[PDB]
Amino acid sequence: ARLAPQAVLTPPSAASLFLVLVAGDSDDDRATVCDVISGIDGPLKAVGFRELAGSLSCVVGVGAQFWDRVSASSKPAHLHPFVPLSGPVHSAPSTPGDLLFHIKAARKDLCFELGRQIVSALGSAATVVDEVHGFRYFDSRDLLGFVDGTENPTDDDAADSALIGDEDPDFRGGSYVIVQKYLHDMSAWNTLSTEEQERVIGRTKLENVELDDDAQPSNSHVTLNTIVDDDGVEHDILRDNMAFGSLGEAEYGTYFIGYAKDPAVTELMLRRMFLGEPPGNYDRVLDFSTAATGTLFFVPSRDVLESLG
Amino acid sequence: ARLAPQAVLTPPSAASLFLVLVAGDSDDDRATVCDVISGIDGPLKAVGFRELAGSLSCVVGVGAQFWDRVSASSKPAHLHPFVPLSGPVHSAPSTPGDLLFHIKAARKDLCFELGRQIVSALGSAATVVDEVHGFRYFDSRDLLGFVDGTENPTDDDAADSALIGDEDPDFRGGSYVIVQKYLHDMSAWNTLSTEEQERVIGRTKLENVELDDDAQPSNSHVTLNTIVDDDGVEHDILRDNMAFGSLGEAEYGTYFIGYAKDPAVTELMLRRMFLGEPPGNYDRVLDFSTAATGTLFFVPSRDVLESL
Amino acid sequence: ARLAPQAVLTPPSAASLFLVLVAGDSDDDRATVCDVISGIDGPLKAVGFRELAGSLSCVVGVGAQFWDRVSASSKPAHLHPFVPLSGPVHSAPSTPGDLLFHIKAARKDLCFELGRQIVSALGSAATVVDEVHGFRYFDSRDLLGFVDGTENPTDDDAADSALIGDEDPDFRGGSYVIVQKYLHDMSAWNTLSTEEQERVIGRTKLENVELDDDAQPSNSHVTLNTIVDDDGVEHDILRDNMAFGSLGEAEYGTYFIGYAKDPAVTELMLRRMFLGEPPGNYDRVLDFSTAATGTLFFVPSRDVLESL
Amino acid sequence: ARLAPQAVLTPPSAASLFLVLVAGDSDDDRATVCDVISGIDGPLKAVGFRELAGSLSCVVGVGAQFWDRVSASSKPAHLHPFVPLSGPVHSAPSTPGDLLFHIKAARKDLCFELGRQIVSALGSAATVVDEVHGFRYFDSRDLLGFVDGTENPTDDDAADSALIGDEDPDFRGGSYVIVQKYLHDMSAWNTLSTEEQERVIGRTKLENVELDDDAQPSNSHVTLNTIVDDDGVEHDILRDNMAFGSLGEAEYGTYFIGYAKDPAVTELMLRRMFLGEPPGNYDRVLDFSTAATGTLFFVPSRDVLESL
Amino acid sequence: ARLAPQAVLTPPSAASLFLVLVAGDSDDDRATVCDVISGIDGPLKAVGFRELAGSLSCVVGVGAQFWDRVSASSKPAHLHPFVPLSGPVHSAPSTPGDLLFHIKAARKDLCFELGRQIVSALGSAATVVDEVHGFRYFDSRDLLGFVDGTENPTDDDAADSALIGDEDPDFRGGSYVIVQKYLHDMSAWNTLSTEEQERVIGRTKLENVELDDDAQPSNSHVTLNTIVDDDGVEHDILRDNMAFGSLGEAEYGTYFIGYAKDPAVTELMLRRMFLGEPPGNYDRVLDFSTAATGTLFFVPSRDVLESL
Amino acid sequence: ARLAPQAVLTPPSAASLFLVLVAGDSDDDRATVCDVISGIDGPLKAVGFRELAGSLSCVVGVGAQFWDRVSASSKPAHLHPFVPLSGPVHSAPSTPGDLLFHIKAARKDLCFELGRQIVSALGSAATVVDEVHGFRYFDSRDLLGFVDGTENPTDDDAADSALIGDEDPDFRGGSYVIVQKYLHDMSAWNTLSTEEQERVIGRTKLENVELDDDAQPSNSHVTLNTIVDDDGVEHDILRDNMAFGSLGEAEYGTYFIGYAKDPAVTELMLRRMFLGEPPGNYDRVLDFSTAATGTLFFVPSRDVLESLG
Ligand code: HEM
Ligand code: HEM
Ligand code: HEM
Ligand code: HEM
Repeated sequence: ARLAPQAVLTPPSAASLFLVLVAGDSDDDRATVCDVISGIDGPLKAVGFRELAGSLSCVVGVGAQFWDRVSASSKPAHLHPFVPLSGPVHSAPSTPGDLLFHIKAARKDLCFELGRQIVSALGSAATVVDEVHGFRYFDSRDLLGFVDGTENPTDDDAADSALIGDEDPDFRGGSYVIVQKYLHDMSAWNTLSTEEQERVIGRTKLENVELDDDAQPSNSHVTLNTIVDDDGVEHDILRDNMAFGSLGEAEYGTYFIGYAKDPAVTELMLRRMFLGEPPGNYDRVLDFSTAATGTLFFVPSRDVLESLG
Repeated sequence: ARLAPQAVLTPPSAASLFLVLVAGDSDDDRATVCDVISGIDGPLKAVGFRELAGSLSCVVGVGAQFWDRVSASSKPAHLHPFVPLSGPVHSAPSTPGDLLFHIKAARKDLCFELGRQIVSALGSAATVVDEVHGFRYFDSRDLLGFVDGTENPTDDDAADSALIGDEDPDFRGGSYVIVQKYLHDMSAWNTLSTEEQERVIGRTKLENVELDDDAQPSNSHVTLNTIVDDDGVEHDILRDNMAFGSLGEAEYGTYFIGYAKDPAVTELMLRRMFLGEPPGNYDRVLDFSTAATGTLFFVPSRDVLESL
Repeated sequence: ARLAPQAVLTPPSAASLFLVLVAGDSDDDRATVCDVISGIDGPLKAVGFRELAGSLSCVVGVGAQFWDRVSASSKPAHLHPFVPLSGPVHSAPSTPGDLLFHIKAARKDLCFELGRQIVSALGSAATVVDEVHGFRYFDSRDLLGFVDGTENPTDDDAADSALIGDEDPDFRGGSYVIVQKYLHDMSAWNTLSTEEQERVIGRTKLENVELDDDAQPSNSHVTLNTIVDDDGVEHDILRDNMAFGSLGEAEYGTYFIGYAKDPAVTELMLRRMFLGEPPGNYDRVLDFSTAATGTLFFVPSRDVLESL
Repeated sequence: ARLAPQAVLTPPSAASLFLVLVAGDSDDDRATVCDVISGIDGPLKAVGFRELAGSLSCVVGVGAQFWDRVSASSKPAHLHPFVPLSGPVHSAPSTPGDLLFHIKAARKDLCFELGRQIVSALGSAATVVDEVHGFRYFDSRDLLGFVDGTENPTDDDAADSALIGDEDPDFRGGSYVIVQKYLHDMSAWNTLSTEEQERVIGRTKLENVELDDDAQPSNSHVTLNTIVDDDGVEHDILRDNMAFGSLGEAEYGTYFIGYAKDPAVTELMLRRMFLGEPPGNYDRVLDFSTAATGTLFFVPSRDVLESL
Repeated sequence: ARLAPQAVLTPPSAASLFLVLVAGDSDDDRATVCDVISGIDGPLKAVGFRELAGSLSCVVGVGAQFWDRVSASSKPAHLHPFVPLSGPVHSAPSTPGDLLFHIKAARKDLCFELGRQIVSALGSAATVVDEVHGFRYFDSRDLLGFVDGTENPTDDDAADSALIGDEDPDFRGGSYVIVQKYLHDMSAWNTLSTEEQERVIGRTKLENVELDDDAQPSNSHVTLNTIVDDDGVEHDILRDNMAFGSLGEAEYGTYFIGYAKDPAVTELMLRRMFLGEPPGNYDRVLDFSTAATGTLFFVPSRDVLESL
Repeated sequence: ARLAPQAVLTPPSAASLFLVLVAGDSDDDRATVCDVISGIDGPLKAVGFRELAGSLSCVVGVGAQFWDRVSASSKPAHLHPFVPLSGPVHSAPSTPGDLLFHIKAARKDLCFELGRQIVSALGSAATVVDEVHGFRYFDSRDLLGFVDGTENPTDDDAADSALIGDEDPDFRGGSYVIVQKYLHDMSAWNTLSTEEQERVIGRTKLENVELDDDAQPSNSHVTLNTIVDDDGVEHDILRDNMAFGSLGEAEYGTYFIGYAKDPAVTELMLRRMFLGEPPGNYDRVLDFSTAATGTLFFVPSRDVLESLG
C-alpha cells in the first residue's frame, strides 16, 4: 500500500511517531485542520518518496468531538470519546485529543520529517498534547522483554478485524483506533521471576510460545484479551505497539495502539483487563504498567478523509 | 501474505526446511496431530513475528491415508498416495508420509526454530521420517549448476496453476504437493561436457537461456516436463526446489517439491520423465539423479486446515 | 508483481534501461520481432529469476505503424504516432520507434543482461535507435536537483490512471506510454537562484514541498501539468523518470517516460508545457531542457502481447 | 574497531545517544561510578554482541572536577572545565557534567539498551543531567538542511587530529571532547534565501560544495572554524554531530560533539565563532542556533579507563 | 582481512562449516593433503571472490600427529593431541583428527561450496570424520537460549589472546585451536527455571548481563572459565561457537571452538569445567551437554602454511 | 580507508567510473589541473560523505608527460608512457592521457556525481578522452562469463604488490597503474564450447576453479600472466577490472586496470600475452578481445598528490 494515507494494515516497522493534537476552538482553526488532514497525501509523498523503499505511512485519526465540527450529519456508527475505566487499583483515564497521526517508517528521519511538515502546516490551529517516538526493540519485543504483537491477525484476517465493512457502508474501509501510553515500573517487574512474568503475560518469555491451556492462568494478559462472543466467533484487534522511553526521567514505556472495525471489541478487552473476568480477576500487566493517556479516534478511509470540508 | 500458513504462492527463499512425518496409529496421536496442525498459525507467528521482515512461511501437507483418519466425510477430488514408477532404467519409489511441513524463511534459524516447535508439540504422536535443510546456491542454481526454477509460473499464472478452483469448490485455495528427495552422482555429471549437460536439461548452463526449437532434444528435461493438452493449452506446476547436501556422506541433492491444482499434471511429468515419451525416451537427468523419497500430500486452504 | 511482462505499476528502481527500436521492412523481420516480444516472458525469467528478490521488470511498447503491420485486425482506441509540438520557444520532436523496452531492476547487470538477450534474439530484424541507462540520483532526484516523481499516483490511483479499463475492453490491462529524452543546459540552470528554480518547478528544492497556492506561478511545471476536467476531477499520469548522462559529452539528462490509460492526458500536459496555458505562458523547465526524442507506444496487456 | 570502549575514531552511525551525568558527593558514589566506567566493556559487549554487525560503540568522558576525585595522582595536560564564552551577541554557557557516555549504533534499540544498563548500574551514584537521542537525517544532514560532517578528518588524519600522542605519553590514546546541545530558530532560518544560508555556512546547500575562496565570507562558519598555525599547518577536530528534536516542544537541534588531541583547537574554533575573527565578526550560525549546554571531558584510553 | 586463509581474528558470521578429517597413511596422501592445504588460498578465493562482500574465511588446523608427517624438523612449542578428561560425573573424549577446516561466511552456499571444493581436491587422500553446519541463532544465542560469545576478546585483546607472539617466534601469527561437538539434553535443560539456568551459566538469560559478584555461583560456567594467574593477570580464548542440529535425530548442539596462543589456557578451562574447582565443583553446563568429539589443532600462520 | 584519495587497495565495488583526460597546453591549464588533483579530497568528501557507508573512493593517476610539467626534478623511478606492443595479429596501442580518475562506489550516482564535480572544476583546462562506466556483472564476472579478479592479492600481499616501497623512498605509498579498454567479439567467443573457453582462460567457467597443471595450456591467460623471476619469487599485480557496454553500438567490454609497485611486472605480463612465451605462444583471450586504449599513470601517495605545485 505504497505512500497512501490511512493504510491501517501496514506490517510492523523499525520506527514510529505518535502525535496527538487538540484543535483550536475557532472556525479558521477548524478549516486549517481540515485542509491539512484532507490533503495529508501531500506531505506523505513529499517526505516518503525520497526513500526508494517507500516504507513511510501515515494514519490520520479524528476524535468524536472534532468529527462533529467537521461532519455534523454524517457519522460513523460507533464514534464516541474514549470510555474511561476505574478499577480498585488501576484506571484507564480518558485524555484529550482531536487528531491522531500514527506515522511509521523504516527510519527515524522519515517519521520526524513528516511530523515536522504536518506540525508546520497546522501552525496555531492545533497543539501537540502527546508525542511518542516509538522504536523496535530487539526481536519485536517490548520493554517488559516479551515479544509484543505475535498474535496480530494478518492479511484477510487483519482486514476483517480492523476495517469497517457492510455494517456501516458509508464508512467502509475506515477503522477505530484507541491509544494508551503505558509507563512501566521496571524495578517491580524485575522482582518477578521469568516464570511469574510468563504467567502474567500468558506466553514464554524468550521463545514467545503460548502457555498450554492447563497452565494458562484465567487472569493472564492473553486469556483476558481473548474475545469469543456467544455464537463462538473470535473477535480480534490489530495492534502496532512500540517501545519508547527516556533514561533520564526513568520512563520505560509501551505505546498501545489498537485498530478495530468496532471499538466495542477493544473496549471489552480493556474492561476485561481493568475490571476482571470473573470481576476482580484483572490483568496483572497493569500491576507493572500505568496508562497515562486514553483517546479514541475514527480513522476515515482515504475517500472519506479527502472529502472533509 | 505475511505469517499465514498454507501460503503456497510464496517467492523463493534463502533457506528451507522440508519435514516429512508419519503419525501414530493411536487415537491420542490422531488428536494431538490434529491440534498441532489445525493451530499451525500459532507456532508460525510465535517464530516469524520475531523477524521484522516476516519472511517465515509454512505449508502443511496431509497424506491421503492420514486425511482419512481425520476428515472421513469429506475428501478432495484427487487425493491419493504417490503413484510409484517403474521405468526402463530408472524408478521412482513411493515412500511413507502422513504430514509435510514445507518451511521457508530468509534465515536458517527461523526455519530450525519453527521445525523445533512443531516437532516438540507433536511429541510421541508422530515421527520424523525425512528431514531436509534446503539452501539457495549462488544465483538460484541447483547442485548440477543450472538455474533451477526459472520457468515457474508467477502471480496470476501461479494461482491458476497451483490452487484448487471452481472445479472442486469445497477445497478452493488448496493444492496438491509432491516431494522427491533426489541424490546426484556428481562424478558422473562431471564427466559430461557443459554442452552435453545443456542437452540433458534443455537450457544453456551459465546464461539460463532455453535452447532453440531446432536444437532442443526430444528427451531434454524441459521437453519432457512441458505439458500441452489436446486444445493447445499448457499446464504448469509451481516448484520450490532447493539444494542440500553432506560433504562427509558425499550427498549432493536437489529437493524436488511441486504444487498443482491437480496432481495429474505432476504425475504425467513424472511419467514422461521416468517412462519416456515416446516410451523408452526418458529424462537423462535421471541418469545422474536418484529419487530417495516420493510422497504426495494435499495442501488444505487455511480455512479447511483450521477446521479439524 | 514478480517477473511478469507488462507490469506497468512497478515502484521506482535503482536502475533502468530504455531501449527504442525500429523494425525491418521484411515479413521475416516482422515475424522475428513478433516472436520475441510475444515470448518476452522467457528472457525476463531467464535473467530475472537469477536474483533472489526478483526485482527485474520489462514493459514492451509497440508504435502505431508497427502495430498495424501485426494487428490490422483490431486497434486500441488511442494508438497513433507521437504528435510533434511547435511552441513559441521550444519544440517537441516526433522521432522513430516501433518497439520500446522499459526495463527496471535493483541492479544494472540485470537490466543490461536482459537488454543483451533481447537484442541478440532480435538480431537483424531490428535496430536500436535510442538507448538510455537510467540511474537513481540521491534521494529520488533528477539532475536538476529536485525530487522527481513525488506526486505519482500509487496503488489504486496508479491502476486507475494508467491501465485501460471498461472504456476499451478489448485492450483492458494495457496502457499508453510516451518517452522523451531530455538533455539539460546545466550552466544556465545554475545561474538561477534556488528560489527561481523553485518557481520554475513548483516545489521547494531540498524539502520537496509544494509551493503554496498563492506563491505558485501560473507557468510553473506543476501548474501546467495539473489536468482537471470540467467536473472537477483530476487526471494523473504515471511517470518512471530516471537520470542519465555522459560526463565527456557534457550530457546531463532526464529520461521522461509517462504511462496513462488515455494518452490525451499526457499529450495535453505536453501541449500546455510547450505551447503554454494561456498560449505563450509555457513551462520554464523547457528553457533548461531539450527533448531529443519523442515517441508514443501502446503497451499491450500480457494476454494481448502473448497472442501477437 | 569492534565492541571496544573509547573508540573515538568510529565512522558516523544511524543513531546515537548522548548522556551527561553528575556524580554524587559521597566516596561511595565515587566508587560506584569508578566501578561502572572502568568496567564499561561489560555492558558494551552484553548489548553489542547481540547484533551480528557489532556496530555498538561507547566513549566515556570524565570532567575535570570528577577526574581530580579519582586521579589526583596524575592529570592529562589539558583537562580543565569548559570555558564559558561571552560574545557581543551570543554566549556559550558552561554547564555541569562529570561523566559523558557517547554511544553510537546502527539501531536505536542498541543505544537505548546500553544506556539503560549503564544508568541502572550507576543507580543513585549519579544523575542524568542531559540526554539526547541523535539520529541521521537524510544524506548526512543537520536540521538546517546542510550536509554536516563533510570535512571530518578520516583514517590517519583522524588519529593525528583526535588522539593524544608523544606530547603527553602518560595518556596516549586518549582524547578530549566538547559537547554543546544546540537548539535552532527554524522560522528565522527559513526567512533566509538558500544563497544567504550558503554564505552563513560556507558551502552550497544541496550539493555540499565548498564556496570558492573569493565568494567565502570572512565570517562564514567554515572560515571561522579553519585553524592554521604559523607554520601553515591546519589543525582539525573530529565531530560526530547528530540531529535531534521534539515536535511538540518545537525543539529542532544539532548536538555538537568534537574530539581533539588538544582541546585548545576546539576552544579556539569556539572563540572565533562566538567572539568573531576579527573581534565582532562572529559566526552567523549562532544567529539561528543557541547552545543550551557546554561541557568538556577527558576521554581516557581503554588502558587508563580500565585502571581508574 | 579479505579472502586470506588462517584469519583467526574474524568476527561472528551467519553460517559456519566445521570439517574434521583424517589423512591416509600412504605417502601420496601425505603429499596431496600437503598440496591442498598449502594452496588453500586458491579455493578460498575461487569461492569467496564470487561474493561482493568477501565474507568467506577458512582457518586450517593441523593435528599434532599429521604435523609430524609433514614438518618433522620444526614444531610449535605446545602442539600435542587433545588431552582427554575423566571427571567425577562427566568426561571429555579425545577423538581423531588430522585436519580442521573452520569455514565462515555470510551465506551457507559459500561455506558448502568451499567445503565441496576442499573435499573434492583431497579425494581419497583423506576422509571426513566430523562435519558440522553451524548457524547463527537469533541474537547470537546458543540452543540453550543464552547469548553465546559475549565476553570474547576483540581487536588488540583478541590478537594478544589468540596469536602466537615473541614467545615462539618461528610460529608467530599462528594459534592453537580446540574443538568439541556438544550435544544437549533439551528436556532436562527445560526442567530448570530461567533462574536456575542463569546460575549454571553465570549471566542473565534474556538480557545477557553478568551476575553480581555476590550472586555468582563458584561453579557457574563463567566462574569456572575465568582464568587469572598468580600476578593477577587474566587469560582469555577466542571462541567462534555456533549452533547446529537435526530435528529427526533430536540433536541440538553447540559446536565449541576455541583459539589461544597457548592451549594450556584452554586446557585449564576444560579441567576446571570437567574436574571442578575445588575438585568435584564442576560446570553444571556439563549436566545438560555432552562432548561427542575433542580434538586439538595447530593453526599455522599463512606463511608457515604455504610452505609445506 | 574511508574517503581518502589514492586508496589503491580498495576491495571490489558494484559501480566504477574511469575517466581519462588530456590537460591543456597552457600554464593556466597546468595550474588549474594541479589545484584540482591536489585538492581532490574536497569533492571526494563533498560527495562521499552523503552515503553513510562511505564506499566512495577516487584514485588519481598522472601521466609521464604531465608529471614533467608539474614536478620537473623529482620523479618516480619508473614513470614513462605506456609501451605499445605489436604482435602479428593483435596489438596493444599507446593512447593519450595525462590524468586518470579511477572512481569506485556502491552506487552509480556517487561515481557520477564525483565525476561531474571533478569535470566541472577542471573546466577548459582538460578534456575527457575516455570515459567508462563500469558495473559488477553477476557473481564478479566479466562479459566473457568468467569470474574476473579471483587471484588478486589481498591485505599485506596487495600492499606488497601494488605500492612503492624502499626501492624508491621518495614516492613510497604510490603505485603505477595501466589501463586498457578491451572490446569483445561476443559472436566469435560464443562459437567456442565452454571447455575451449576454459582452456583459453585457465580456470573452469561456472565454478571458477584453476585448471590442474597437467590440463593447463602453456598459452592460457592464467599461465601467461603468472610471473616468477629467476630467484623463484612470484610477482603479482592488483586488478580492478569491470564490465561495461552499449547494446545499441554492440560494445561488450572489459576495462582492464592493474596496479603494481613497478610497471615492469605489468609490462612483462602484457608482452607474454601479446608476444607469447615461447614467442608466438600468445594469449587467446586476445582473439576475442581488442584493446582500444593503453595508458600508464603514476599514482602518487596522498602526501605527494597534495604537494603538487
Ligand atoms: C502495557 C501495555 C501492554 C503490554 C506490555 C502488552 C503486551 C502483550 C504481549 C507481550 C502479548 C503477547 C504476544 C502478542 O502480541 O500476541 C500481548 C497480546 C495481546 N494484547 Fe497486549 N499488551 C499491552 C496492552 C494491551 C491492551 C491495552 C490491550 C487491549 C485493549 C491489549 C491487547 C492484546 C491482545 C488482543 C493480544 C493478543 C491476545 C491473543 O489473542 O493471544 N494489550 N500483549
Ligand atoms: C533431480 C531433480 C531435478 C532437477 C535437478 C531439475 C532441474 C531443472 C532445471 C535446471 C530446470 C530449468 C530451469 C527451470 O525452468 O526451472 C527445470 C525445469 C523444470 N522441471 Fe525440473 N528438475 C528436477 C526434477 C523435476 C521433477 C521430478 C519434475 C516433475 C515432477 C520437474 C519439473 C520441471 C518443470 C515443469 C520445469 C519447467 C519446464 C518448462 O516449461 O520449461 N523437475 N528443472
Ligand atoms: C556446551 C558447550 C558450551 C556452551 C553451551 C557454552 C555457553 C556459554 C555462554 C552462554 C557463555 C556466556 C556468554 C559469553 O561470554 O560468551 C559462555 C562463556 C564462556 N565460555 Fe562457554 N560454553 C560452552 C563450552 C565451553 C568450553 C568447552 C569452554 C572452554 C574450553 C568454554 C569457555 C568459555 C569462556 C572462556 C567464556 C567467557 C567467560 C568470561 O570471562 O566471562 N565454553 N559460554
Ligand atoms: C580482455 C581483457 C581481460 C580479461 C577478459 C581477463 C580475464 C581474466 C580472468 C577471467 C582471470 C581468472 C580469474 C582471476 O582474475 O584470477 C584473469 C586472471 C588474471 N589476469 Fe586477466 N583478463 C584480461 C586482461 C588482462 C591483462 C591485460 C592483464 C595483464 C596486464 C591481465 C592479468 C591477469 C592476471 C595477473 C591474472 C591472475 C593470474 C594468476 O596469477 O592466476 N588480465 N584474467
